[PDB]
Amino acid sequence: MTEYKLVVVGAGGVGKSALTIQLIQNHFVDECDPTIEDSYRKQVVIDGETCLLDILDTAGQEEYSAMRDQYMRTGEGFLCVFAINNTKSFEDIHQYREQIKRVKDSDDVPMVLVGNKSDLAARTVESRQAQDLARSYGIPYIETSAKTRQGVEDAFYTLVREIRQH
Ligand SMILES: Nc1nc2c(ncn2[C@@H]2O[C@H](COP(=O)(O)OP(=O)(O)OP(=O)(O)O)[C@@H](O)[C@H]2O)c(=O)[nH]1
Ligand SMILES: *CC(=O)N(C)CCN(C)c1ccc([N+](=O)[O-])c2nonc12
Ligand SMILES: [Mg+2]
Ligand SMILES: [Mg+2]
Repeated sequence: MTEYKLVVVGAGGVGKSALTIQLIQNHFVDECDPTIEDSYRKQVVIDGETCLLDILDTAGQEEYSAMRDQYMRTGEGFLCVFAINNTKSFEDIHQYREQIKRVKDSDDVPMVLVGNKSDLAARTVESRQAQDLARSYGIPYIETSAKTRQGVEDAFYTLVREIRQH
């Protein structure tokens, strides 16, 4: 079957697991769990194509490492998540982008930028600037909430469309 190898990357606590679980299982998580690596697999339909998603939900570390590389290098497409009320997580996106490019040894890797927690008010990252970030990178930008599920299919399905198009 047509599989898409996705990887969910970004700083600790931005909602990587909540996004993924909301997509695998259609409910919201909210518990104290210092993720590590855990992969999900579900057969879904995207634009009339039956396919499998194989999703690696990474740990939010503050140290790079070979082990993380060992996990990441399997991926085809990367969902780069920050939280819109966490400015440091937004600044980190540059380091992930760089990290992903080096790990895949390529200049153009399928990638989408996600700004999660859209249900929360008093944002600290304006949409305009994140959109501008993605555009300066030449990639799509999607906003999302693991809580309300708004945008969550759009973010993951836009990444598969980036995988198909590279
Ligand atoms: N309100 C709201 N809370 C969210 C959202 N996404 C995640 N959270 C909460 O934010 C916290 C962190 O979510 P996680 O999914 O554990 O974050 P993570 O990126 O996997 O963190 P690490 O695994 O440690 O790297 C939890 O309390 C979640 O319930 C969201 O869209 N809205
Ligand atoms: C639920 C949980 O995270 N713990 C029991 C770990 C210990 N606590 C309470 C903890 C760890 C790390 C950080 N942090 O640096 O982000 C915490 N911030 O508030 N409590 C933290
Ligand atoms: Mg997690
Ligand atoms: Mg590209």
